[PDB]
Amino acid sequence: VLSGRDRLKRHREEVAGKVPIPDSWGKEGLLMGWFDAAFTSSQIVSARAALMADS
Amino acid sequence: DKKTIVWFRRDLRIEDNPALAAAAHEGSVFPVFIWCPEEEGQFYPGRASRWWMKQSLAHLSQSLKALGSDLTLIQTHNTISAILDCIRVTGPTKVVFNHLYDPVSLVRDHTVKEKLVERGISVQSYNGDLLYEPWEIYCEKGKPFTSFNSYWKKCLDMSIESVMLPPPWRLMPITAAAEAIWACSIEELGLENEAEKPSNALLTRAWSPGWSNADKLLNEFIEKQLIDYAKNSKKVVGNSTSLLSPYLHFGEISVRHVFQCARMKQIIWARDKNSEGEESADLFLRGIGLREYSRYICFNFPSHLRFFPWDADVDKFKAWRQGRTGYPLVDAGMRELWATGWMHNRIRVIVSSFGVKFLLLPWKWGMKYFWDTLLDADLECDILGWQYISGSIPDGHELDRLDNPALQGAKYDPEGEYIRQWLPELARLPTEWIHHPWDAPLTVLKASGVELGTNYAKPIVDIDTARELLAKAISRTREAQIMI
Ligand SMILES: Cc1cc2nc3c(=O)[nH]c(=O)nc-3n(C[C@H](O)[C@H](O)[C@H](O)COP(=O)(O)OP(=O)(O)OC[C@H]3O[C@@H](n4cnc5c(N)ncnc54)[C@H](O)[C@@H]3O)c2cc1C
Ligand SMILES: Nc1ncnc2c1ncn2[C@@H]1O[C@H](COP(=O)(O)O)[C@@H](O)[C@H]1O
Ligand SMILES: [Mg+2]
Repeated sequence: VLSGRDRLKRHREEVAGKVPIPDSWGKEGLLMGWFDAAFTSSQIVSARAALMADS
Repeated sequence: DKKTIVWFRRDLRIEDNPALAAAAHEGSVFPVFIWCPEEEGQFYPGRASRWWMKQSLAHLSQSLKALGSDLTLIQTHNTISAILDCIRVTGPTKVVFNHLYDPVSLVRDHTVKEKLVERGISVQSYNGDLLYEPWEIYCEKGKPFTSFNSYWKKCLDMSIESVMLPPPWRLMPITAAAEAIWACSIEELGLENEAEKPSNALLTRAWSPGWSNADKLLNEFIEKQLIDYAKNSKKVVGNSTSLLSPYLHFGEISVRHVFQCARMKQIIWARDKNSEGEESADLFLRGIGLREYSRYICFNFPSHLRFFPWDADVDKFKAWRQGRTGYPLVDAGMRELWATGWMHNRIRVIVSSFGVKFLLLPWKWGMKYFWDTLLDADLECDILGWQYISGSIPDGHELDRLDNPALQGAKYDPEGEYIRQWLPELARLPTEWIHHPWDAPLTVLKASGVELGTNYAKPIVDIDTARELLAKAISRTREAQIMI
C-alpha cells in the first residue's frame, strides 16, 4: 500500500506528456450564453441574518 | 431513545463532526444524503467534483455501517419534501446538519429550518467547516475588514471558539424501508455520466477520496512534509504543497484538526529554535486562513470588470483549454489540470490571468472550466482566486499586471523541471529559455529540437501586443462606466 502523495507522483509520471486534452469539452454550446445575483437576493440577506441569530 | 436525522452535505467524515456528535450524544441517528440537482441550479457541481463525491459517499457509507448504522441516499425533486418523509417514516423529532455559506445552501438551509420549525420539529445547525464563523471577526467599529492581512492579523489576536468533539463509541440505528422514503443506491444518484467515465479514469488512478484517506494524508504531511513547506510551496512541480484541498472541500478532514496538528508542530519548532520550521508552519497556516477569508468575503460583501470588453473567441478558448497557447507554464498547467484534477496555486494564478489578461477571454469561461475539472472546485475559494488575479480585491494583482513568463519561470520553476515533465517537446531547451522559447536564438531552438508551429505552438499572442490590448481594454472599461 502506497500514500496519496506517492500515488499522485506515480500517476503524474505515468501520464505526463502522454495525455491529450480532448478536442471537444462538451460545454462549448453554453459558452456564448455565459447570473451573479445569487449573492444579493432578499432571501440570502434574510438567511445570513437568521444564521447569525441562531449561533 | 431520542431519534435524530443527520443530514450530510459537504462534511463526509466522522471525526470532529459536530452535528453527528450532537445527534449521537442524544440517542439513535438516521444519517441521510439528499441530492436535488434542480435546487443546485447555477452551482451544480462539475465532472471532477461529482466523481470525487461519489467515491467519498461510498467510503462514508462503509464507515457508518461498521459503526452500526447506515447512510441512506435520496435523489429527490425537493429537499424539504425528502426530509419531511424521512421524519414521517423514522419518527425522529430533530434534524441536525453542518451549515454551509454558499448562496444556494444558505437559502435552502434557511428554508428547511423555517419549515421544520413550523411543522413542530427541532432543528439545529453546527459549524462543521471553519475556524472562525464569518460574523465573529470585525474591526473596532464592528464592520468587515476588507483585506487578507488585516483579517488574518485580527484572527491571530483571538482564540478559536470551535470545540473539537470525540468520536462516538457506537451509533444506535434507525431503520426505514428504502421504498417508504424513495431511497436509492449511490449509482442511482447519477453523480457520474457514462460519457465521463473515460476522463474519470485518470482521476481514479491519481486520488483515493474518503475521510480515512484524508487522515492518512494529513498525518504524512504534518509528520514529514510541513517542515519543508516554506521551500517546497514555492515550486510548482513535484512535492510542493499539502494536497489537502479536495479533502477540505468535501469535509473529509476537519480544518480544526488540520490547524491543531500544524500549530502544535509550530510550537515544537519554536522551542527547538528551528526557525525554518516555524516559517513553514506559519506559511501553511496562512493558506488555511485564506480559506477562512474566502468564506468571510462571500458572507459579508454582498464586479469592477462589469464593462470589460471581453473577446468572446471560442477558438482561443479551445487553445487555452488544450494548452496550445505557446506559453510553457500555461500549457503545462492545463495539461496537469486535465490529467490530475489539481494544480499548484501559482499555476492557477498564471493560467487564469493568462485567460483574462493575455487573451481577454471572459472570466466566467475559465471559472466554469475550472469548476468542471478541479477535484477541489469550491465556490468561495474560486471566487477569491479570480478576484485576486483580476485586481478586484485589496492586496491582489492589479488589473494591468502583465506577468513576464521569463521571471515567473525563474521564480517558480527554476530548474525547468515542471516544463520538462509536462512538455517533453521542450525538455532539451537550456533552462534559461524553457519558459519563453520565442526569445531564444534560432540557433538554440534548433540545437534543442524546438520548431515553433510544428512540435510546440507559436505564442498565440505576443506579450507586447497583449500589453497594448490590455491597456486599451482597461481604458474602455473605465471610460465606459463613467459614461453609464
Ligand atoms: C483562480 C484561482 C482559483 C482557485 N480555485 C480553488 C478551488 O476551487 N478550490 C480550492 O480549494 N482552492 C482554490 N484556489 C486556491 C487553492 O486552495 C490553491 O490554489 C490550491 O488549493 C493548493 O492546494 P493545496 O491543498 O496543496 O494547498 P496548501 O497550500 O498545501 O494548503 C492550504 C490549504 O488551505 C487552503 N488554501 C491554500 N491556499 C489558498 C488560497 N489561495 N485560497 C483559498 N484557500 C487556500 C486550501 O484549503 C488549501 O488546501 C484557487 C486559487 C486561484 C488563484
Ligand atoms: N489578499 C489575498 N487575497 C486573496 N488571495 C491571496 C491573497 N494573498 C495571497 N493570495 C494567494 O497567495 C498567493 C501568494 O501570494 P504572493 O505572496 O503575493 O505571491 C497568491 O498567488 C494567491 O493565490
Ligand atoms: Mg498549491
